[PDB]
Amino acid sequence: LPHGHMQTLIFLDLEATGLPSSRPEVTELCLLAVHRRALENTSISQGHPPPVPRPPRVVDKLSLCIAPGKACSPGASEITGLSKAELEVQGRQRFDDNLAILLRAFLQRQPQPCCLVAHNGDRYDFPLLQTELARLSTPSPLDGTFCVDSIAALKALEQASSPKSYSLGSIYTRLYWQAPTDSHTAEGDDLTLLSICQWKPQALLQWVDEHARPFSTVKPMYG
Amino acid sequence: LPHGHMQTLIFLDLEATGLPSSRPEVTELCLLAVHRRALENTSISQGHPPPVPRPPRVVDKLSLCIAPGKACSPGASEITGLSKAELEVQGRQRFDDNLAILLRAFLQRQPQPCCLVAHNGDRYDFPLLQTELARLSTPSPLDGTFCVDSIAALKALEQASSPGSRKSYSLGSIYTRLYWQAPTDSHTAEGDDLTLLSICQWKPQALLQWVDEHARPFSTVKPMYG
DNA sequence: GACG
DNA sequence: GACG
Ligand SMILES: [Ca+2]
Ligand SMILES: [Ca+2]
Ligand SMILES: [Ca+2]
Ligand SMILES: [Ca+2]
Repeated sequence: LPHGHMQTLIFLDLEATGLPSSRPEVTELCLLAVHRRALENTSISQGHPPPVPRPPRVVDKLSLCIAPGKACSPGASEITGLSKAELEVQGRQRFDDNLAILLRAFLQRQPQPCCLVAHNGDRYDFPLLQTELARLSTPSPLDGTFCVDSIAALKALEQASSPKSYSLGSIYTRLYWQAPTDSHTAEGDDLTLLSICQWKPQALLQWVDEHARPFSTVKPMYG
Repeated sequence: LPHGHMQTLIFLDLEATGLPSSRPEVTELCLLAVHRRALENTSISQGHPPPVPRPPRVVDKLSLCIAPGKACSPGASEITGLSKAELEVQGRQRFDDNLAILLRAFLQRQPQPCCLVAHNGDRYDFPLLQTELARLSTPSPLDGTFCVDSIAALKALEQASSPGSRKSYSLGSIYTRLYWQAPTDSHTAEGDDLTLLSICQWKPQALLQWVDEHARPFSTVKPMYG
């Protein structure tokens, strides 16, 4: 274990103005902080297919809408139900120093070490979040936090279970034979991610501990 | 209007170790911050009964579990699904200065003025939160914030809708009267905060009007205990 | 009452 | 791939 046992997993999901090729900006951020004990206490899914796991009783949640500096791409606005104009009309603030202070205080309430988990996080959420934080004078709140990509995790878990798309929805439906709800809301998709990570909680925690890496090593999506 | 038009309503719900006579401590806190426009964006249904309204798309959320400094009362533990032992196994921190810093930073993201809305808040959540903040070595982040009790609000809205002494204004009683459905996730902070949001979305314009007329400073809320 |  |  490169960094010991992770005591908190923080499921991260972002909405944004678009895809990496577009130099996107964040428009919504959700964190679900779950203690490793809560994950390892998830009851063993029985049946075929198993029911969607119940979220743990104890889950710290932070869900925020964020005004971007540029317009949302048409597809992004359609699927997320957000737009720059409506966010501004409702007085949503930019990704700013106060937000970094907020994140710091929320992270500080979680037992360490702590590991972010995001779906395709290594190619999307982590680099994007690194870019957003790099714009601020405030030192990054994530410099002591770890991260892993849940696509890699589920590939490993599924591989061990049965020696295929790994999109969030494809996995959820494969595991549970249900359709994800509130797709492309940061909280809806974060909850779906939590559910897939609860499919085999012990195995997931084991993989996370083995593959956690410092968020400080994530390269910004763009400069 | 005593304090202008409220730009954000923050629906507040707490779970705690017990009821007032027990000098309770907070074990869970949820804030749902909704811009006044967002409440107004609620689609108007003309069904009878109307369907439970969708929450607005834009709603900032903060939901936190908090370890108390004494055991939960057995009744509170059963009702809430929380216990000091389980909060502690899961590494929850106390209601401390960092929590106030977190609350302060969250409140700053909301367009001002903000008005807290809690069900029986005048007799429970507001005095309890005032008590918890008063223990800290950091300034309360609520001295520039306003508050109202949704029991008074719904009594007023229901009376105006059908010109009340013979009914309950408990959270679930109102919800069922308006929507003919049972509330879900009762006695979780977020679950009941969402139920409260739904009852406040029943008649959004009338609710906002009443809130503007009755908002009072949180700084004037007397602590539950000292 | 109504809040846990 | 898969992320909005
Ligand atoms: Ca995502
Ligand atoms: Ca998403
Ligand atoms: Ca309550
Ligand atoms: Ca409650």
